[PDB]
Amino acid sequence: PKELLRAQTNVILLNVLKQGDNYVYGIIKQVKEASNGEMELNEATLYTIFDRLEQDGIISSYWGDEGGRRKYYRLTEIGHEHMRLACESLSRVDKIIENLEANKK
Ligand SMILES: *CC(=O)Nc1ccc2sc3ccccc3c(=O)c2c1
Repeated sequence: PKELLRAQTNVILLNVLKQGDNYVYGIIKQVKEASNGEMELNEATLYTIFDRLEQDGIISSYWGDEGGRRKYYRLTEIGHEHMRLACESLSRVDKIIENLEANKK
């Protein structure tokens, strides 16, 4: 349903941040270019997501230099562990699926 895909939006949003702090206009078109023009994100959509992650302490926000105000987001410490738990969660279920295709023939 929808909470597999929202579980996938965070894991890639958690990775344009893993590789340098960034703002949204940049994050937005950094995932559009990463998506060959297929994953177009909204400003309002991204913000609600980052607010939740920021409340849960998965990312934090700070300001830039000048000029004009500009909110930047960075991967926090416990956001680093989550990103690799979702990674170690692939390591199991990806061999579990093949072992199930093996326990037949
Ligand atoms: C590090 C790593 O392997 N991370 C990773 C790769 C691919 C996926 S696919 C996916 C799809 C839908 C929801 C979640 C989801 C993942 O957590 C990962 C994680």
